[PDB]
Amino acid sequence: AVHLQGTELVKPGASAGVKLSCKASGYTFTNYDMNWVRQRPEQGLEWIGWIFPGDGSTRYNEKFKGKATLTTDKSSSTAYQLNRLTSEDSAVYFCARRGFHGSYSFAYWGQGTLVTVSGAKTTAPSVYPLAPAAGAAGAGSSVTLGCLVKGYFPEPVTLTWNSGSLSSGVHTFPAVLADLYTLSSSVTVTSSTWPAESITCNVAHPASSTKVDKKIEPRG
Amino acid sequence: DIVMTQSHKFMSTSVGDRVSITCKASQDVNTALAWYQQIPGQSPKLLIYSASNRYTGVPDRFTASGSGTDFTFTISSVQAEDLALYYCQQHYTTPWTFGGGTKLEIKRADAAPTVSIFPPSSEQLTSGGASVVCFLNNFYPKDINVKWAIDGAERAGGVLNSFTGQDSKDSTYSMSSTLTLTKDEYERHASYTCEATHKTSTAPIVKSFNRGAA
Repeated sequence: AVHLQGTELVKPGASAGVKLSCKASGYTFTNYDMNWVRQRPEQGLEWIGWIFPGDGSTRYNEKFKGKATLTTDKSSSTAYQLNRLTSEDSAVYFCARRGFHGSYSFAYWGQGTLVTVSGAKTTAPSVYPLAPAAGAAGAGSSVTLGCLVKGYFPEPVTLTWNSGSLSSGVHTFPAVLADLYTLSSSVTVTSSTWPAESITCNVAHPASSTKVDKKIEPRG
Repeated sequence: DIVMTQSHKFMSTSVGDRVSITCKASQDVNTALAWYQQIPGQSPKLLIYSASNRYTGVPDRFTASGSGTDFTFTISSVQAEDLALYYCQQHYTTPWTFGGGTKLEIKRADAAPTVSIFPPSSEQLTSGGASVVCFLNNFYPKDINVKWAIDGAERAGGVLNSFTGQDSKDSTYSMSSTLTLTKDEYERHASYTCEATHKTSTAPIVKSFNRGAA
């Protein structure tokens, strides 16, 4: 039962560094070298470097020169990832180990640790109702309403329609950065049912303890 | 640095069918190559070690071949849970490098996007903000081009796009495109258009509105 337990996600400021953790278990920690891999949405997976707990120290990837100076510690079988500068280092970092003795392929991986670099502070989201121009209800047999959530930090926010009773025809999209995470959701129902049968989006933001239930109404 | 190239970011397949992902190492990495699979929000899973060896527990449907500069991952008969990302990785000489990955997706009937455009809400305008939102939902193939036009001229500054992966139920894709201006600039223009170019129609799908005009 080989297992690698990584650390919870952290939100460092665009300036300092953060030491990540990886608790190996189920095998003699010193018998295998630990590896670290980075994964960003646009650049894919990139190997960072390895470490020998038996002590052969390290060997880093050219690209992660001094921005990543690994370290470890026996008597606890945990490996650490320093992360120096940090600013464009926002991504998920993995802890990896190989399986057999003669293949550098990574058979064992940690669950990964998300790292977000931002100077923003906890901020409640503004929620904006999206209704078809001039109220009405479209021009077909179906009408689409929406909810725009922006200016919040940090992730995440939960969004439902009519307290969850409206789940079909819903499209809720991944939030995108921009100082204050912004996301949106659309709901599509039968034209004759709105505004006859009310529709409200419920947005909740754990970090700020805030909730907003914005009803969607015809507008001019 | 050796460069692993996976020429296909996405590959259309079907359940019960055969599919082959290809990988091309910039150099002869001999047989030092591995294949990984990854599902959203999870870590990579080793599927193949040393070019063509199944790791333990990896089902017979998964196969890999090649040795030299060209390698190929194959799935005899695709199953629902195989519609994920597969990564190539050479471990011949450091630094270890991974391919860009290939996402397998379910092929289905072409479907035109339903496009909806929304003017800024009064509540946002009071805060000095003006976001125009455009939804493009339930379309297939994923290939789509969204353009914004303000008073006719195309606008690229201030556009933020978001999309969902292929739906696990209806195999379509959806997308949101938001044009965010300040109320100051928003009120200095009159015509706002969201234009979707998709293979399902010769003419791009267009949705618009005029400030203050119903």
